[PDB]
Amino acid sequence: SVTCPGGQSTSNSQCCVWFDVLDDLQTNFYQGSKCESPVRKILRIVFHDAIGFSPALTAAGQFGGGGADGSIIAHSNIELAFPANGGLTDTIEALRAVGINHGVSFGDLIQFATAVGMSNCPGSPRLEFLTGRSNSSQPSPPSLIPGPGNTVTAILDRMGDAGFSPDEVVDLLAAHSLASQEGLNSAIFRSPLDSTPQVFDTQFYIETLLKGTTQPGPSLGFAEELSPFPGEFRMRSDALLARDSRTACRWQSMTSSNEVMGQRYRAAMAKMSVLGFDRNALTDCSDVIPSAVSNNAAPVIPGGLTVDDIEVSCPSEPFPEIATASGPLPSLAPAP
Ligand code: HEM
Ligand SMILES: *[C@@H]1O[C@H](CO)[C@@H](O[C@@H]2O[C@H](CO)[C@@H](O)[C@H](O)[C@H]2NC(C)=O)[C@H](O)[C@H]1NC(C)=O
Ligand SMILES: *[C@H]1O[C@H](CO)[C@@H](O)[C@H](O)[C@@H]1O
Ligand SMILES: [Ca+2]
Ligand SMILES: [Ca+2]
Repeated sequence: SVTCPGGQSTSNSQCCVWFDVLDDLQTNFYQGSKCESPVRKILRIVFHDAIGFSPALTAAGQFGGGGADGSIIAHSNIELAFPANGGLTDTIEALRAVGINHGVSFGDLIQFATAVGMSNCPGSPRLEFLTGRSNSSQPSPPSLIPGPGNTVTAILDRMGDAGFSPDEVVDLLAAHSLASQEGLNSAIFRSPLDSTPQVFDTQFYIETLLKGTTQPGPSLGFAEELSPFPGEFRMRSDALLARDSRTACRWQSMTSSNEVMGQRYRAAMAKMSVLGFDRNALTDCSDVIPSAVSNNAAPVIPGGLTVDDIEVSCPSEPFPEIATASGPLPSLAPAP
């Protein structure tokens, strides 16, 4: 309906500012619309911004956090001291400058950059993008971000408080399809969590279910578990969630369908994106977000492993027919 200055057509004039943010992010933050470390850092940031939201604290007479309020940027001094917020400052500062330059709220910007960054990763769904979150925030309370050494009970309890069911926890973890670690084991920097850290696919769910056989680094880092092949890192929380009776069937159901995984992730991310906000008070600028290039690769069990190497953990459902590959085991290069 509306036409922005750049002859960009859109639903609402509140979207027009986001085209400039798109161009800037794609050129600079994303270094030419790539799916590399900046997107992965932004996914940590979107989660860690949003999850600073705790109805249980509010019920206990305390500030529980404002959710997707950009507090991780506005109050980065406080929040980047939290255990789970390491390795983010450089990204946060990039975001800070974009937000100030274009005059958009920090919480909107994080959500936007997430949608934009996902759009650079093959196979991603089109994440919703809503604009209008206040730029005002208070610091997140501490201790609201699930950590990789937490038990499943702890993770589900925390995520549940924030508002997510166990299924949605699993669904949100599709982001570990585009993932590495840098801070858990310094010896294998950017060791990916799945064999395709630049493709938004089901490989993460498949590979976390493989028998842990491999120590990818010379020693173990924090919350590290054996992985199924060289170069791949496995964090304890993912290992446990793949196998826990409360999450294992959803986890297994992710494995064979990129398209169901993407829908579920999109939905969960939409929910996370408005923790602390009324989505009905925001403006839908989802049309600013382009579609990602499609991923034509099929789910696979890598490296000559078979379903026998999958620790099938959903006791009521057969493991999906997933193609195998030739051996030998791969060695994952560091995520770019
Ligand atoms: C459910 C609990 C979760 C836990 C315990 C967890 C834990 C972690 C840890 C410890 C890392 C490694 C960070 C580093 O050392 O560099 C990681 C990476 C990552 N996480 Fe999660 N995470 C969880 C959920 C999520 C969610 C919901 C998202 C976003 C929707 C997310 C997105 C990412 C991404 C994209 C990376 C890769 C970062 C990189 O490659 O630099 N995680 N996560
Ligand atoms: C969002 O609020 C933050 C403050 O929490 C504003 O950030 C400050 O912006 C001033 C003016 O540009 C900079 O000098 C400070 O460095 C910024 N502080 C921090 C902590 O980032 C930001 O300008 C506000 N954004 C909008 C659109 O109003
Ligand atoms: C196998 O090879 C990859 C590099 O090609 C490494 O990243 C991995 O740690 C293992 O050496
Ligand atoms: Ca926040
Ligand atoms: Ca992947």
